[PDB]
Amino acid sequence: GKELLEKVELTEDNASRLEEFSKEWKDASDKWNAMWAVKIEQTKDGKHYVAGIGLSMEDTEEGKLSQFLVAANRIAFIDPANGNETPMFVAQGNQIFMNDVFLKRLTAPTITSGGNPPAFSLTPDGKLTAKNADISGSVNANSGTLSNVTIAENCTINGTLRAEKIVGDIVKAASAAFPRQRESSVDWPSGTRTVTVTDDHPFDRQIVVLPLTFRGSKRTVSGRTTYSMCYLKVLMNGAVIYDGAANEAVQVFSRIVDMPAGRGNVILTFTLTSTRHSADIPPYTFASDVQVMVIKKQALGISVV
Amino acid sequence: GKELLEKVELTEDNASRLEEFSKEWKDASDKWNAMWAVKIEQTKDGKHYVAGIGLSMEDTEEGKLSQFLVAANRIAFIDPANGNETPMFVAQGNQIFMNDVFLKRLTAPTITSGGNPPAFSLTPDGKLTAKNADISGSVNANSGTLSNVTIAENCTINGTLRAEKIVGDIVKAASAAFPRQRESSVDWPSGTRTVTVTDDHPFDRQIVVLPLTFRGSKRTVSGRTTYSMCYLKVLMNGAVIYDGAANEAVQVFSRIVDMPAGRGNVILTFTLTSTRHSADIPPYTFASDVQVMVIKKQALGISVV
Amino acid sequence: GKELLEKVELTEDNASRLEEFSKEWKDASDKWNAMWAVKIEQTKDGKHYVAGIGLSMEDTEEGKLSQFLVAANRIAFIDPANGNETPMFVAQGNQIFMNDVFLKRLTAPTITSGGNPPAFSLTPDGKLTAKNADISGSVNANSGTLSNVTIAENCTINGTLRAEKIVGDIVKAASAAFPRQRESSVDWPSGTRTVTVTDDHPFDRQIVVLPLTFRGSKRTVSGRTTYSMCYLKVLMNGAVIYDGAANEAVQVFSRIVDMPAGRGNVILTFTLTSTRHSADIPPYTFASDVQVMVIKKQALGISVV
Amino acid sequence: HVLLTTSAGNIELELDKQKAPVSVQNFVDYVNSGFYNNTTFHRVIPGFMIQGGGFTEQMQQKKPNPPIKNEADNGLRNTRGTIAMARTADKDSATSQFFINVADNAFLDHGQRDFGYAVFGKVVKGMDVADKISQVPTHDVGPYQNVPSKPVVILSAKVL
Amino acid sequence: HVLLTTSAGNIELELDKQKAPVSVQNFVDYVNSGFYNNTTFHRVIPGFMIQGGGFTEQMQQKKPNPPIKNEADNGLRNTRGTIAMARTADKDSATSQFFINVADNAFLDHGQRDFGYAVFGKVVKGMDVADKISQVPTHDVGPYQNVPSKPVVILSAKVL
Amino acid sequence: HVLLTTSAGNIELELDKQKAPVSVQNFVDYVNSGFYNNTTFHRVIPGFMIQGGGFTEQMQQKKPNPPIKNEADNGLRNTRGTIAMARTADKDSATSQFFINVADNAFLDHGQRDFGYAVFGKVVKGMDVADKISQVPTHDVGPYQNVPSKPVVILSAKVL
Repeated sequence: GKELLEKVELTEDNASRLEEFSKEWKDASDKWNAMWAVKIEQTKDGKHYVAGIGLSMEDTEEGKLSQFLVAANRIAFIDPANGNETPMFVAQGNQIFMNDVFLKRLTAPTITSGGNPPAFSLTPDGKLTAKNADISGSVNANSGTLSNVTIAENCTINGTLRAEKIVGDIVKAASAAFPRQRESSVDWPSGTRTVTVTDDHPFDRQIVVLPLTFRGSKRTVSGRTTYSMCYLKVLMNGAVIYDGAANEAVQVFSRIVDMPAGRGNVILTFTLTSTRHSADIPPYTFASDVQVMVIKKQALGISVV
Repeated sequence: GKELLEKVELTEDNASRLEEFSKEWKDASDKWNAMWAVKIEQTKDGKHYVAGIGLSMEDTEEGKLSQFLVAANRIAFIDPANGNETPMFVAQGNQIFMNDVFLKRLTAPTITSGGNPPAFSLTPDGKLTAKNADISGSVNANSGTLSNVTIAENCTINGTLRAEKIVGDIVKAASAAFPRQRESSVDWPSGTRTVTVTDDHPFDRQIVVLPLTFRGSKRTVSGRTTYSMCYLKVLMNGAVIYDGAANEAVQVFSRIVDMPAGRGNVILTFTLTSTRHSADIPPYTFASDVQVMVIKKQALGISVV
Repeated sequence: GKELLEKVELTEDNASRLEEFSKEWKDASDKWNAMWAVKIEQTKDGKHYVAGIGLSMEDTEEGKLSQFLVAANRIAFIDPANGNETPMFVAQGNQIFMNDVFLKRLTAPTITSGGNPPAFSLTPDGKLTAKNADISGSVNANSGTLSNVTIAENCTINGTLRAEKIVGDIVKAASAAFPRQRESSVDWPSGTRTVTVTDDHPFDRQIVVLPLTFRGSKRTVSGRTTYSMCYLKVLMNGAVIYDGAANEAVQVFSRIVDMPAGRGNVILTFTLTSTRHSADIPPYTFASDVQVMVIKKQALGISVV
Repeated sequence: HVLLTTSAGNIELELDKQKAPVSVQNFVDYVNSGFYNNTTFHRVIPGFMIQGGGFTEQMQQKKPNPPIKNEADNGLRNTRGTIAMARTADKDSATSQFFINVADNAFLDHGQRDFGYAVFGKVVKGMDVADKISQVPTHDVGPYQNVPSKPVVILSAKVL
Repeated sequence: HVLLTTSAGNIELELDKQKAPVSVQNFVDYVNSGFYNNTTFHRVIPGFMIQGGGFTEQMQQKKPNPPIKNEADNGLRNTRGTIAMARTADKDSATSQFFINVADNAFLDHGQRDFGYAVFGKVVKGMDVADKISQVPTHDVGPYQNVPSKPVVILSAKVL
Repeated sequence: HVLLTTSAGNIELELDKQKAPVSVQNFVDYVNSGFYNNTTFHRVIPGFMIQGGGFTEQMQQKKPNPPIKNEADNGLRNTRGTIAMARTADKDSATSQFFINVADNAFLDHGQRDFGYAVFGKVVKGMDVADKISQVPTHDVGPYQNVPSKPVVILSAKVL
């Protein structure tokens, strides 16, 4: 019959197609069941997040999913408009850091430095501790201590200082009485007093010699007048600046000797010589102590003459 | 025939294989169509980035893709050489932070602290505002104000201070004239002047008594000479440091009394007594005012004798 | 009979089902082979990380994998408990930053600022450089310099200052001798010395006039006594504060004139007049120089009377 | 003119009404309807500023009006003695809290997408009161830092 | 009472034994059994603190006992002159290294999750020795910075 | 020796030639061929440094030569009065801009991966000119900050 030569060969070509489909299915299924994927799970809202990595043709229980590990050097971020590729991590000698082209904005972070008591600390409420800083510009200290700081001329130093803790002298004083030569029971002044000022100051000074009164005496016996003389002679570095003779009326020596800075020591020599009334009567002379003051020598608003 | 039993039973095993393939296809297709994946899209360069999450067997339009959400606690980064796993986020009491083992390098960030006017602020161009800091080391200020700072000894204080704003006195002066006792139309000095210096200074001081001149008088009537005596007695804390008798020729008292710190008040008593010429004639005596000056007492480069 | 009409149609229906399965296979295989996925690779420990993006039905060699790119604006992190979505990046004018709701904790980072020598720098070991800062609170400097800082009153200023670098004078001094008028071979003092203190100080001052001794003389010839008189007249701002006549016994002028701040210049006029013994004999008078010292005028612990 | 009568003294404040009209309207509406009566300066940092106007004596927050727009681009700067409106992270979130600048705060100045802080007032008298307040001891580490240990109470706010 | 007889001088330390019992027990067991002899102050930052007790004269780390629990919640603060136990990143990792506060370090005080640093001692005599030590020149940039150029050696440690 | 004749005065610079030969060759080639004539110190921060050599009076950038390699490992440090080459982010990108250190900048010193800044010169005379320049008022917030309001101009750059 005709029916035995067309539809009976269908059982063989159908078998050949079934064998080809079996081979394709074996090739594809054995690679589907070996395939690992990123597994998508759900919240109770329909949100579909990445929950980890697992076999594609399985279910798991959202547990025993082997975590979403990414290889760090393989992840980068793109703008899908220009195609600019930005790696997430940068390698620095077996340490991986974030790319830091992000990382442009921190709000209320806590930052601490290395050592373990830390030198640097930034608290999220904004307390800053530096402890190993180098600052410049606009400091308003409420407490603390300066140690080796050069305070400038234009720094206002409102506040007090002690009278001590001033290097210079501003004023000094010194004093001495003339040697007294005596005979019997009467003494008279006679000798030399030397006043030496050491040149150990950066500024000009004046040696104010407070008034020095000296006098002699007069005796009238049997109508004969005997004068007891007094001679005061002052030497400044050997130069005679004064020479006085007093008979019975007083003479007074006072002076302001100038002491410039760097010119060396100033030596003032006060020498008193007394003369006897006669060959027998001891002298009756008087001379007040040597009193001297060295001042800071300001020549400004105090005019004389 | 032989073909009736060898090529007609093939339609049955073929049908069984087709039914088995139908069952496998129904099992696998319902798994493929229900499967969600991470969807890969393309830029107009062939770049193939992750664009979001969607059904595996669908197309979308790069829109309505349900975002690439990752579950935060599930993401970690590996080195695929040693297998070391580093989580991306660390939990701190319902707050998720970055793992901060990255985050080792920040260049030109903006940092601001918590409160809202902030205490700390770091501008991306390098301006720093701390305002609640505790700094140590190398401060180099161009403006500002110290409030309770202890400036140390080794801090150079280049700059000026006022004459006031010095706690100690350095120099003080005081003066008085002796009480005058008068009868008829003539007066003579007689009385006591007391100079007291309070011990209210940390340093040694000198009480410089500027020269005090006093004298009496002589009158000769009918060849009788009457002496008007003048006596000055100076007591330092009750101790007699001076005793003078002046007839007609002047005597001068001057002294530098030492005033050490902590030894108590120094009291200088100037007692001046005048004696009449006779039982009738009032005394004619003179005595200059008491003038005293208290100095800071430097004993350094002012040598005497 | 039945076998040539019942199981013969099995070949045709099997061929129809095979054609339907061929159509489904051609629809699904073309979809599978065109599908890009995220490729999962393995360490030699069984760890299964994300190694990049590649064709789903391929193998590659872990190389030529086209990198794991994510589209930046599409990545966000979820909590799969409440469903809160937190984007990874925030856009800021064509710049992408991390979300900074993470980024709450930095441990030993390196931070530097913009410019290229940077103003700000934080070394990972805790050295801080600010160099363009604005600090308040608790500064403990070990070195550096203040430039325009207002040091407050309650700042302890332990350390010394120079005697100079003090604006006020504290003490000044000035002196001059009286003009001498001479005839024949003898001179006597007579004239005016004017002492002017400029009112250029913020504090009260004292003008201490150190003792000024003047006297005349007496000569007796043929029982006639001639008195050479000496007169000193001191004017304070034109007002007479002293007037003295000396015959042969000395008089001494000394005074402490108060100089208040803001009252104006103080002018002290010392006028000496000498009267001759007779119509022929020149006067024999003496007067010591005018020495004056202006002090800072402390009225505290020094009392007289 | 507005006077804040505090336990420390009296603070006369001149309102810059021409440069910040809405801020000064809001501030005068609060001070007029006794809002700042019995309210503390809850945030005192010496060298920075003293912040008040939102918390009662027991550190409990008051009910403010709905906030005002930021007017920080009026060109007034955060100089010593000026008052700026305190706000939260939001730019136009300023309601009732202000602060007085006790020093020069240049980093709080701007008008831009970084809005900074709107200065609307100035202390003309009682800067010594602010100086005494700025130095009180503050220790409440935890919920709110830099809270004065003994509260600085605004007894009354008197508007002229 | 413990002596740290250093090359700079003598430091007298009164142990706060009633507030940090096990910490001061650990410190006294180290000082008693000759551990801190010939050990340097390896980390000196002027204005911060001076840290010693871990490294020998040639920068060689010594063998400590197993660490001690942090006792920083005793309410003793990191004030000038106090000794705190130095530790690593771990909160209960303090073994043998200590430091003296040469200034007021408020940021090192805490008893919380952030455990801070446990103060257990106080310099009662020889603060001048610590002041001379704090200002020595330190330059070992690289492995360990702030290492004094000429080592500050603890010659011996004597107990009382 | 190089004369930097500015509007403020004259700055005298001894070139450390033996330690930075290529930097000093590049600097002297710019100085000889009148590059720095009519160029401003565009970036002055008091307490830090003053930076010049790239911009004219109108704040426009000039054309430099190909850059020079960093020679910061010569061991010269960023002490007060030394000139270092200014550069961009790239470590070998220094072309023409320099800066004078007005203070001690220890954090700009290194020879390492972190190349720091190469000191090649020193102010020997005219420091006072640098202190006058360092304190001029600067306000150009935006593109370039710390720009002097009234620009300081290198009138001529004469070399010996």
